[PDB]
Amino acid sequence: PEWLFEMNLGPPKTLEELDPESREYWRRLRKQNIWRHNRLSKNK
Amino acid sequence: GKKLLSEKKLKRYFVDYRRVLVCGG
Amino acid sequence: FREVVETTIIEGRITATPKESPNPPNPSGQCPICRWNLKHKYNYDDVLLLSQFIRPHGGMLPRKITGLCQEEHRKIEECVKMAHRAGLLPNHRPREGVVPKSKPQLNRYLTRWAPGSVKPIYKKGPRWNRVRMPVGSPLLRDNVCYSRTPWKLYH
Amino acid sequence: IPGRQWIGKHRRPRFVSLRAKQNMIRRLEIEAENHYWLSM
Amino acid sequence: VKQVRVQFCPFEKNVESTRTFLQTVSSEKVRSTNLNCSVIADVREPCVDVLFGDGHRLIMRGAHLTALEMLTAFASHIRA
Amino acid sequence: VRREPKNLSDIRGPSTEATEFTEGNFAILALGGGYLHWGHFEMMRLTINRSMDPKNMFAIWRVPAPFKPITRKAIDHYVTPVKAGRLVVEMGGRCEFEEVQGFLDQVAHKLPFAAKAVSRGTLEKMRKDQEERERNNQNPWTFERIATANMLGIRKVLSPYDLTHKGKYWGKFYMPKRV
Amino acid sequence: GSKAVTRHRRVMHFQRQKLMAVTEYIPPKPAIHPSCLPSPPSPPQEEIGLIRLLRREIAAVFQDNRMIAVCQNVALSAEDKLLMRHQLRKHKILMKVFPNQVLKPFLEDSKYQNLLPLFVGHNMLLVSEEPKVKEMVRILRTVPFLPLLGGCIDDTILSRQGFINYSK
Amino acid sequence: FKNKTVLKKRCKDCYLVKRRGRWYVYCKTHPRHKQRQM
Amino acid sequence: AVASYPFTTLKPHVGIVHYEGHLQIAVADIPGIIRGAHQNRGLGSAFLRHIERCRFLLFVVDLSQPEPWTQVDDLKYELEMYEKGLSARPHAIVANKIDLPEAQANLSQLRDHLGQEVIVLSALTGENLEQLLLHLKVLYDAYAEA
Amino acid sequence: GVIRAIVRAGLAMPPLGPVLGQRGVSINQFCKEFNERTKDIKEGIPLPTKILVKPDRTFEIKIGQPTVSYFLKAAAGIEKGARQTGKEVAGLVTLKHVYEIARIKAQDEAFALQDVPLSSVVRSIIGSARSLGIRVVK
RNA sequence: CCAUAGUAGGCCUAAAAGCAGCCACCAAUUAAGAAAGCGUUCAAGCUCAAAAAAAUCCCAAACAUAUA
Ligand SMILES: [Mg+2]
Ligand SMILES: [Zn+2]
Repeated sequence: PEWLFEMNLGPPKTLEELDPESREYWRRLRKQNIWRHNRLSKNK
Repeated sequence: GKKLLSEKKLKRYFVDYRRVLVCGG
Repeated sequence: FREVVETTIIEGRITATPKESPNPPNPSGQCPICRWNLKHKYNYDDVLLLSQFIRPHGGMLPRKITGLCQEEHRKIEECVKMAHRAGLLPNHRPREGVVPKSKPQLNRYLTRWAPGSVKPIYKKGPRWNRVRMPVGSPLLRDNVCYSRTPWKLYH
Repeated sequence: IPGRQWIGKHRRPRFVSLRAKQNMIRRLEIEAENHYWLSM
Repeated sequence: VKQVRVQFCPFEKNVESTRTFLQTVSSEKVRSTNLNCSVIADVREPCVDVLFGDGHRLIMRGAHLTALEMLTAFASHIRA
Repeated sequence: VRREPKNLSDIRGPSTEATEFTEGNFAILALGGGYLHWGHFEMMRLTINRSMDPKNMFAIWRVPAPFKPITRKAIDHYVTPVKAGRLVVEMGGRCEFEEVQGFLDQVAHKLPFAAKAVSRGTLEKMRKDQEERERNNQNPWTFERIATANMLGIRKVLSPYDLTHKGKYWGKFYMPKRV
Repeated sequence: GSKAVTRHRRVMHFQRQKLMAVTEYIPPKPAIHPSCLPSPPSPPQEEIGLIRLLRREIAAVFQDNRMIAVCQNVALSAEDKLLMRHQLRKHKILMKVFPNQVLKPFLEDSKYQNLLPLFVGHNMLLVSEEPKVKEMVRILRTVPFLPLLGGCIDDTILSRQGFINYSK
Repeated sequence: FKNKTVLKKRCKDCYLVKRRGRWYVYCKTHPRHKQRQM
Repeated sequence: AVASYPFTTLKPHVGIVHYEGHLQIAVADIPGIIRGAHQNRGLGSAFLRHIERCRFLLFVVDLSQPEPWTQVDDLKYELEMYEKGLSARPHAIVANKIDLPEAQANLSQLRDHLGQEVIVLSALTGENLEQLLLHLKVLYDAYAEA
Repeated sequence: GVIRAIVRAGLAMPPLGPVLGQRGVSINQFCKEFNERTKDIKEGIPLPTKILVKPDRTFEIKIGQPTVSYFLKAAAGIEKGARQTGKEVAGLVTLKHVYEIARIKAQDEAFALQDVPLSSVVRSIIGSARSLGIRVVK
């Protein structure tokens, strides 16, 4: 299970690093959306 | 006229210790 | 329209739903007003036009249902308020068991504000800064006028 | 108005009537012709 | 308050009023409280029968009814 | 060490300096002319620093430190003259307009002259609409034509500066609605 | 007299004020208002990766899984959801749920077209590779309130009344 | 009721109305949130 | 406020006890104390400030615990940690929750260790409450006068 | 009702007393149930569990697998977690053995790891592990 | 438009389980934040994703609609 063993470690991939059309790219996008939405919510 | 039922954490209201800087007129 | 009646058996019936006149004068008019070439051509007086846009009890129908132009929708509700206050809608009174007490009658028209809502003008200002009493609506500014003198909205 | 109604820091405001605008347009379009005839 | 039975036909013409009424009454928050009451859905114009213990049969045709109108009428009958 | 006679001419007229976006998307555009005190700057630094983290977003002082003296019955303090159009404070980084506008316009509210927090896009937008409005006009008569031609003998009433001012400036005040 | 620059708005000479009145901006108004006129059709939309990805999965789940069993989302509690999920995991049948609005476009132009009336409101799909219809109906009988709207088994479209007799 | 020139929200429960020709803010959870236009 | 979960009654609670001679004796209830408490473990010993003014102490001990005799030892140790004279200050030891059979079982060893002087009580059933009231009054008349 | 017990396998039920007894419970029954699954499993391990309690006074204990958090430092020979909670190296856990233990974790539907990619499981574990100030080598 | 869960994220605490504080903020599915605001001792339960005030008594009367 060499290929299965092969896995990314350390930092998660940013939008710049990441290739779009990826499933988890859109997960990250919505994460970021709700993050900055929550960040602006505190002010009001 | 009725007294409001109190929460267990009423230490929020009740204070036993306070540092006060008093200044005269 | 849908009606609900109690006998128990309750159900909805499409009893009677009216339809729009077959030949619109200006097709491609997005508004129902813009369609019939009425844009700046009615005020509070024109109750027949306004009767088509209101619920039986006197309240007004929403934009999505009535299909109204956004800018136009504000005009009708303003005209209808004035229409009510003038007393041109006696069959669209508010909905009971209790009887309303005898109240003074004062004939009014072109009434901008709710009549229990305006504080009396005790001290009016100087000539150069006088406090004036509103008449009619600003939304009705752009209506067709047949006189040189524009609509005086403040008295 | 404390002092004179026309002069000083504080004074009773004036406003341009529709007639006073109309009058001024009449004068401006007269000198518009004047410009033309002194052009050639 | 005793029994409720609902008939709706997705095979035939589809009306969502009774259909939406299902998930309103299939909630735990209502089912746990009304443990005495029993709910059954049937799939084959839609029919709602409420069999009260008070000797009342609430019969409702959910064709020309509003989603929430269904609930309001039911509420008025059960609460009394 | 020199005292200056109060030359109010500095506040008059459009800003020709620091009217360019520099390594920043968001800035506060001055809509009027006034003198900034040190107190203003104190508030500026405090509010901006406490609002957004400097690691992700950066703020730039686009206005010089106060140096115009004020004489009071002898010189007491220093002020900064600003004409209408100067970007007072620049802001840049990986950020959005919607989330910055809030504190930015709030900070601009306290300013002695009228001002607006604007992006690059929004600033350029309003420049475009103004210059569209002037060619779009349905009035034959502009202040420009009359003033320059000396049409009604209007120069008797007008100032020499008015010809340059296009009638858009009146004292320390800038009128954007004026064409 | 006063200075040319003031802290307050200076009062103008009347002549100058008359000038300001005359040289005001006039906006052009068209004979026919542009908002009331029919709009040009909107420029064609850009297909987002979201709907493209979703496109792939729904196409895949329909093509690969021979049977699709449509049942109304009954909003069952997590406590009661687990047992159903575990029962189906033992029977190697998995659950699929999608928004109705994004489900519509496919069902417009596919092998399955007649399920568009079925797919109104909240709905989930029982998908497998084996036609264990008996197991599906068996676990359905457990909860009376929960209905089955039908769907298709072995690429043949049918409702509940057909599915019950097919189970044998 | 607190007199405020500009009216704000302090809650989700908090709601605006126009009564007697002025804006008000009413609040059932926290009646301290009440505001009156001046 | 009374509940099964520990660390209740955070605020000190005063109730007075009426008597026939038109005199009132005030009794204070403070939150639970723990062995240590000098390292601010638990709720600490901050609430102990009231007890300085209190003329005498009520050592309330639960019999649910296997060794209730060690309870008073821990209490006297922690009071000493706060203030030296508090340990030497006069008191009464009161046992609670005796309606439970395990308390009745451990009662014998309580008599062995603590002695007869300790008064045994139930709060829920109000068992032997009267002896408490006698003891409260007697301690008052002893060293709360002059 | 949902009830969670995070107690070592070789340990009995007093704090759980009020927590579970707020609805009135035979605590002895729960203790017996918990201690029954201690003997068959390897000794010296905590057993975080997810018990279910129905209103008809019935127990539905789900033993499943202990928390991943423990399993990060379990085979290391240390019994203390990350105080710093990141930005540090406290666990010198070998990546090879980390892979091995990650593989031997996902065998239960209690954790609801129904994903056929074991690679997806391990990267989720890495996401868990980054919370702790640990490191993986070789 | 909306569901579960690695997970009471961990540490400090007598317990802080999303919400005492601090650090990390990744990550399963296809389908929301190691949670933006409520609520619990802790849990459980909820939601969200456009200004003006003073002193004898307000101060023309009035009016929106007949073609410069
Ligand atoms: Mg939201
Ligand atoms: Zn509120």
